[PDB]
Amino acid sequence: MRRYEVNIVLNPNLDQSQLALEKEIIQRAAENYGARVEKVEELGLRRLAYPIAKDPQGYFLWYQVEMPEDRVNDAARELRIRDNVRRVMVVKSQEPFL
Repeated sequence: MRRYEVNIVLNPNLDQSQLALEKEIIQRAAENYGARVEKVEELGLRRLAYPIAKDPQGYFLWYQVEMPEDRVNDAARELRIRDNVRRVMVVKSQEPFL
């Protein structure tokens, strides 16, 4: 098993209600690949390094998880193709939250 930090950028035009639903779905999708979600955090609106879908902004979500390294890529794929997800970045944890 390995601990990873999952950075998700969502459509900045969603409202509180829709964000909550995407946030839940994403968590259930992750758990579906054998991941245990240790922490979730909504970072909010940020200015992207570069526009995605003609949008220079994005709503950032963050997850800390532990899961089989073998299923990570598959999970990233399913996430990358969701309509409201603009960017997915998975990195090995360096200083995990307690």
